Amino acid sequence: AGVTQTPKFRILKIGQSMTLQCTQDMNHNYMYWYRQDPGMGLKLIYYSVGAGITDKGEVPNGYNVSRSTTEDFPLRLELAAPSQTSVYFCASRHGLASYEQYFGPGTRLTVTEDLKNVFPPEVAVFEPSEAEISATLVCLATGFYPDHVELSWWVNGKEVHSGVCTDPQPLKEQSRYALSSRLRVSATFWQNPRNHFRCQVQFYGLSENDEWTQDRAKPVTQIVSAEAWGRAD
Amino acid sequence: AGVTQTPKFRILKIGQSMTLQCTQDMNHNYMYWYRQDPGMGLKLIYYSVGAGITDKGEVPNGYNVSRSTTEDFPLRLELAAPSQTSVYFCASRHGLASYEQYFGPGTRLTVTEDLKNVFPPEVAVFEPSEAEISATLVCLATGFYPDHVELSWWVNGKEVHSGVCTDPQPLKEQSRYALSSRLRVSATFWQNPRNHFRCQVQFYGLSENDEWTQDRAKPVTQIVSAEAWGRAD
Amino acid sequence: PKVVQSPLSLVVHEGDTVTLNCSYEVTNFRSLLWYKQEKKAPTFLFMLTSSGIEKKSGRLSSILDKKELFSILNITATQTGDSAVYLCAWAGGTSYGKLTFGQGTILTVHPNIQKPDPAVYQLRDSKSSDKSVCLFTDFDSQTNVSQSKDSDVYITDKCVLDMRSMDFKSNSAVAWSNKSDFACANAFNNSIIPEDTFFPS
Amino acid sequence: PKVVQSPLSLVVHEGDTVTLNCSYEVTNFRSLLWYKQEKKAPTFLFMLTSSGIEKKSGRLSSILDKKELFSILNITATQTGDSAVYLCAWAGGTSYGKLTFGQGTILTVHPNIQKPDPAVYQLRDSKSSDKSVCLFTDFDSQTNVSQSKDSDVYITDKCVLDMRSMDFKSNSAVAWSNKSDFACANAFNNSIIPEDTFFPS
Ligand SMILES: *[C@@H]1O[C@H](CO)[C@@H](O)[C@H](O)[C@H]1NC(C)=O
Ligand SMILES: *[C@@H]1O[C@H](CO)[C@@H](O)[C@H](O)[C@H]1NC(C)=O
Ligand SMILES: *[C@@H]1O[C@H](CO)[C@@H](O)[C@H](O)[C@H]1NC(C)=O
Ligand SMILES: *[C@@H]1O[C@H](CO)[C@@H](O)[C@H](O)[C@H]1NC(C)=O
Ligand SMILES: [Cl-]
Ligand SMILES: [Cl-]
Ligand SMILES: [Cl-]
Ligand SMILES: [Cl-]
Ligand SMILES: [Cl-]
Ligand SMILES: [Cl-]
Repeated sequence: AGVTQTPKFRILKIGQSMTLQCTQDMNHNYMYWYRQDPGMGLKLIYYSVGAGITDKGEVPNGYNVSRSTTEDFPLRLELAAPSQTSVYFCASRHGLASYEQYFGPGTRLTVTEDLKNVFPPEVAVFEPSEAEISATLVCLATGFYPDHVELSWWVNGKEVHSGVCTDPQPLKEQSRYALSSRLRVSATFWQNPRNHFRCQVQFYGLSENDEWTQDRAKPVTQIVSAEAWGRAD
Repeated sequence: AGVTQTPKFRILKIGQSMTLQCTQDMNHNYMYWYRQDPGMGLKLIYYSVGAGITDKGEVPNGYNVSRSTTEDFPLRLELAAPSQTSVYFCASRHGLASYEQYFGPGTRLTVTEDLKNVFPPEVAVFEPSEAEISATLVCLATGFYPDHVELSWWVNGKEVHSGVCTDPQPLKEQSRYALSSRLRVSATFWQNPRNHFRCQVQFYGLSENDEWTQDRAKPVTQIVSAEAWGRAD
Repeated sequence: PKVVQSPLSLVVHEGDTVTLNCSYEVTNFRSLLWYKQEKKAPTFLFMLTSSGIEKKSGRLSSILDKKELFSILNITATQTGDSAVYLCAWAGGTSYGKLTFGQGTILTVHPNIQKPDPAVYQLRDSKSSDKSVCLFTDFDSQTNVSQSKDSDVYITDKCVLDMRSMDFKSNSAVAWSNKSDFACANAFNNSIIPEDTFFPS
Repeated sequence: PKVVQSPLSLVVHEGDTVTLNCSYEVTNFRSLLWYKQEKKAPTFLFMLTSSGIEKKSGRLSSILDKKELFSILNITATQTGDSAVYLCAWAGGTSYGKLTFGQGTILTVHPNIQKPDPAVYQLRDSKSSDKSVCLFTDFDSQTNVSQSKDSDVYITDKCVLDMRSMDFKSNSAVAWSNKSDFACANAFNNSIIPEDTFFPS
């Protein structure tokens, strides 16, 4: 019930416009917007110490802010630029004699010229193994751009964080990306044919009228998964 | 005038024999032999607490030791093996109520089956630059196997450690290796045509009757260098 | 140069402790705010405002003294999930309020495996052209992992999983291609694995 | 498991301090021997035998207390040439004498550059086919460096040089190929350099 921003993931062509909204019902005076990326660190863009009044941070240009109400402090990108590909964080400082600053879940957006570079991931489940000493099976998402994906495992219809490990960073095939995950279960658990495994990745993508990708299809926002069953062997 | 071993670098085919000699005039009772390599760390092979008496360390096999005199404590590889490619260190513990253990310069040896994999390095000096703001020139040794090389810079006939930086580890082209070095001097220093620069690498290699390499030549122990002169521009 | 943190990068085995030093400008100034960020929005840890101080919350302690620039930031029993970047932030005038974030301290803590049985296996897809994947697992967390050899093949880096039930915490990495000439042994020769490994044949 | 050292890997900016913790077995036992090894035979630093102890030599201090397993190993004003692996060794019975070496503490200390003017230049050979080499220099020591993109090209890692005269300590890395289609800008896009860089054209 703290700071909540939107959307989580975004893609777009250059010279294009976007609005990021941030909401807090926490009843806080001060709201911030931060920009992050691997090499440039975490830096402030815009900030507001109250409703109706804003002011500039370290990187005020490329961005614009209008705050009508205390609860919401959004920001807008008038013209998209490759420099603006990044992870933004809405913050809330309240505050009364308080410097504590709370952040929203964060948002990730990317800017690409052609927009035909966008591809949905290809999911596969690989079922091991010979030499099961005690069973760890892996899932591969391959050839996806942009980098926005949510990967996870569903066993018998339920998501499990139990034995799951996923790569913190995706591999580069040269755009484009490949991610790998894995889970490890008891030897007898995998050997039960009644047990079902699904490796699912949610790919965020275009919404409407891009149009699509080179040689048709579309890279819309979708879910692609892979299926495996218990092997009696 | 401390622990001194020999040779520094060695190469050979498998199933072959080699002797490493270690000498100390420091008048020390205890002499050791250690084996090192990136992943296995530093471990003891053989040790002698006096002349005539030896004993086994962690990895006694593959090796043999005979100590006739207090000063020298050598070791022998009867049959070469790829497992024995490594950096060995002769140590001296003296000692009387003293655990201090001093080491020789270290020796590096490699074992390869075909032995035709041995290649001399190709040296080049690259002379920069446009945009000299203040001049840093680099030397490239390329396509050399085995990995035993000594690189250094000679300015006007004298070796200089002044502005020199060399790569701690060589690059892999797939055997085989490539190493890069560089030095940086004052802008006016390079622009003097009377100043001479030589990037020299000493390559340790075969001695006699290998014979040579595939398609002739030979990879004997030699010195290959590269030459540059001051540019008036 | 308002804030500088040390060490820049820290890597410890599980447990023990870590002391993170933070240096700030003395004119003017306000509370130091400790945050821990891992692959997501920063999480508020400590607020040092005006305090003496001897202060602790949970397994951590924020105690700061003057000592014009310092913070203790101790830790106890470092756990595998504590790997993250730590930021002491900043506060000061004029034009309140604001935060100045340092480069952050990247902290990595390896898990303890007791009886390693490292090995490399081979696995196949469900319905496919019989494309396959090789898996390196059970080794010790210190062992490095090499990137793609010819770059036309794909290899991940060290990643650790866990099971609350069996208490087992196991590392792993995967390497794969579509090629039929692809073989695990032949594949990972790039970096030498301990002889404790396994090559079924 | 006779000896274990922490931290496993440590990276600090120039100066400050480092405290290296060494743990050993208590039955039986003898002197702890501190050595510093960099790309060559280990160099003897400290002998802790039987001592109390409060002990220091030069810029380092070996002080140890019991505290069944500990050693302080402080440091002052870390310098660029102090990058190396540190081993506390071991001594004990039976069957004297012997040393048990731990995994060692890998220590890296970055130099301080004040006014960076990072940039990428292009240079040519003396007598050749006009093969060329690209050079990335003057940047800050924290910036990473990516390995070979297609592996058919060659890129080194961060390396720092110095001049006693001009006091200048400068980092650098090189990237090269024989191809005429090879271009510095096009070459190093693998990792993003700060905009402070230079692309002469
Ligand atoms: C944002 O844009 C509006 C007009 O689109 C402009 O009046 C305002 O000054 C801009 N914000 C800032 C902080 O300048
Ligand atoms: C070394 O070899 C000799 C014979 O070649 C053998 O008698 C001796 O026992 C060997 N050394 C050890 C430590 O066994
Ligand atoms: C932190 O660093 C400062 C100097 O940078 C030093 O004086 C201080 O003692 C350090 N703090 C600790 C706890 O080591
Ligand atoms: C070293 O580690 C031990 C436990 O592993 C701990 O009790 C001791 O306090 C540590 N020493 C220092 C100086 O932190
Ligand atoms: Cl089995
Ligand atoms: Cl994920
Ligand atoms: Cl779960
Ligand atoms: Cl210039
Ligand atoms: Cl060298
Ligand atoms: Cl010199």
